[PDB]
Amino acid sequence: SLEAVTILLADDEAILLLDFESTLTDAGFLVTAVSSGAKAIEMLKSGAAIDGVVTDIRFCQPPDGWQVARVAREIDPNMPIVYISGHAALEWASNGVPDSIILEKPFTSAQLITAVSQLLNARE
Amino acid sequence: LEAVTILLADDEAILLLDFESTLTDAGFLVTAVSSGAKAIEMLKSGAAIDGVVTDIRFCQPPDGWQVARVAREIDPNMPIVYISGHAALEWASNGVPDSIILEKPFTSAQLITAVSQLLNARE
Amino acid sequence: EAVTILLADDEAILLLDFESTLTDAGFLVTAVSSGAKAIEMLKSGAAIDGVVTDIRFCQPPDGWQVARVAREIDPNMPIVYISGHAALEWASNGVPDSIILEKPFTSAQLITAVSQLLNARE
Amino acid sequence: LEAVTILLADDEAILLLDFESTLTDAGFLVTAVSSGAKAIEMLKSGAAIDGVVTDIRFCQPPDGWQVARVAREIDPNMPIVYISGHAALEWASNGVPDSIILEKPFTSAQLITAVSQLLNARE
Amino acid sequence: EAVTILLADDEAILLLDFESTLTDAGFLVTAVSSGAKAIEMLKSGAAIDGVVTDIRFCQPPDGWQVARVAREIDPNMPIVYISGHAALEWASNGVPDSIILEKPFTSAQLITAVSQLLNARE
Amino acid sequence: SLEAVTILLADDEAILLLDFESTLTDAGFLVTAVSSGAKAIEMLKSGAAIDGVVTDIRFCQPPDGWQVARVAREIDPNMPIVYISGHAALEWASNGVPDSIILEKPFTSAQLITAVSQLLNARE
Repeated sequence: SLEAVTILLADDEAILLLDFESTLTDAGFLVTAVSSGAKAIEMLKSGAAIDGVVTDIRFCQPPDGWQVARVAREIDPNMPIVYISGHAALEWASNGVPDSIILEKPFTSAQLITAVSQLLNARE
Repeated sequence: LEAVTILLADDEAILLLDFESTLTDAGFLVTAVSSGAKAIEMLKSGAAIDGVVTDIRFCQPPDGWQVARVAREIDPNMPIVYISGHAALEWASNGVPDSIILEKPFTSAQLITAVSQLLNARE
Repeated sequence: EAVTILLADDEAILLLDFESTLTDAGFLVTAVSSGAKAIEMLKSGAAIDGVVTDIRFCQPPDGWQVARVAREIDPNMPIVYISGHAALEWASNGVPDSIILEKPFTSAQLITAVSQLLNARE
Repeated sequence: LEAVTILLADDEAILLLDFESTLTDAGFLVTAVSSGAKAIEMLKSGAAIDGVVTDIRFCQPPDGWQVARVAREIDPNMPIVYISGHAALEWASNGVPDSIILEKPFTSAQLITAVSQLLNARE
Repeated sequence: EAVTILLADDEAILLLDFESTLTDAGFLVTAVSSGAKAIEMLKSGAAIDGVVTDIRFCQPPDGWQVARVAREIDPNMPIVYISGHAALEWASNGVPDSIILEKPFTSAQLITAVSQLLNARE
Repeated sequence: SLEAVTILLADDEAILLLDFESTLTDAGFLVTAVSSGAKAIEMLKSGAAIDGVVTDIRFCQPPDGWQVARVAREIDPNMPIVYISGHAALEWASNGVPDSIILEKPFTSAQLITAVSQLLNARE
């Protein structure tokens, strides 16, 4: 929308999706929350106004978060991309898109918000 | 000093109020003004201003480009954040070095992060 | 687990203030009143994810030394210095990729500095 | 295109010659001019210019600040390197975003590195 | 020893040109004509300090894949892409902290890109 | 001087000092070449026009290169600092000054020149 910044948030588990979602809405973002990579890509391809993408690396089934980010960057080459991972962050070195941030658990609400805001601000 | 003061200049009162409250909740003192003319007057008065957040365009001249120049003449290291509903094309030829430009809409968190990062990088 | 910040400042009023700022933002904080206690904490094998330290304390060693100890343990340790007096000592004494905050600074500035340095580890 | 072309503007012929030869040895084509007026004329003519290296001050107006603005109006991503024998105080309020300012003296290697890094960072 | 750059480009005239540029600057160069040969080199355990690769080759795999293999072996591997066609594919395909050079570029640009990425390893 | 950029170069061994020296003079720099940290510090303290410092970490005797850089930064807080080391570069993480570059052997002439020029250019 014209009034708000929309973040596509893609996370599997109920506890975390709502945790990340409320963190982002408290900071002033609109959140489109989805529970798979496939659903995230569908949304990206739908023509919906998406200003940044916060995505898990692994979902229950492919496509993974690496692929979500590639689709986002095809639509918008400057798209803010934050990956959220449990364990292996070293895969980012070979799979992450340029100028993305990966956050590996544990991380704080402040870290998530700073990452998202910094990347949106860097758009120029 | 005892405080960190942000000069905030925007001709949309709703935006001015919203940004003022977000910045004050974040720990900043805010001098909120409605025109580039008043921002420049605040700067030229000699008030202690630690960062400037300005719209690029107002109803009347001077514009935000000029506000940032006066600020930088006073303090060459001044944190400068531009607010716009257009205009990064204009920023490319008119913006001062090391400034941030935020295109509307942006969240409270974005403004806070921009201001804070520039203040933290100072020297 | 959690993200823990070691915070070292010899003024109780400031220590409490910086501590509450950081806990509100989601960090656990180990708040200590000297550089010596900070170094003791760092060497104990306690899980520390970032260090926010004053430069000058009542007792030696100074915060410049706290940072060196921290970086010996973890070469990528986020380091934020707090200062009120000589911030230009940082140019000759600070560790690489560190941030120095000169008083006065806001809660937001502290949160941003800590958060951006943690995020940069990738 | 087939070449990478740098517009180089300086009113000191010895410097102009020296920078021209360093840049050409490094692989660039150089359009070397002696004033801001001629640099702007080159820009407004529609010649393919991939980077601008300009002195801040010439004998007559327009100055290097204005040369960089015209360049950035044409191409908002234009690599801009300023050459000065003073003036970073002036750069703080007059320079365009993402530009480099080199204070005299600087080596051939510095100019090459500045131009190359800005070209490499483009997009 | 030496600093070795793996260079992959399927045009012999360009490969020779980029190779001479890099050897004149002090690098050893392993010059290969395909992404497949580059990946074979990377997986062999040969000491490679940086990779400069075309995006499109005659045979598969492409340079985007060369970079991923390089980064699997070394997560901090300097990566420079060379392209003439779609450089905007980099936004969605490039690895983090890589540089893409779009033709035309000068010898200086190539040397600067490789050198600055090597230097950033610290 | 007004005409040239002066680099203080501090290196122990004859082969390398002359190698680094000629690399820097070919690139257009004036080089003040010294063979110890003590001599480098003396020069820095003499009031000589020094625009950047390229220094070894270890000399035959203390003061070391870490200390050379601290002295340089006391004189000029913006001084370009490039360290040159054989083996242990990880000591830079705890001992290097902010915004310095460390080059660990082997490195090329291009790398040295790029490091020096980039840091001089970043002075603003």
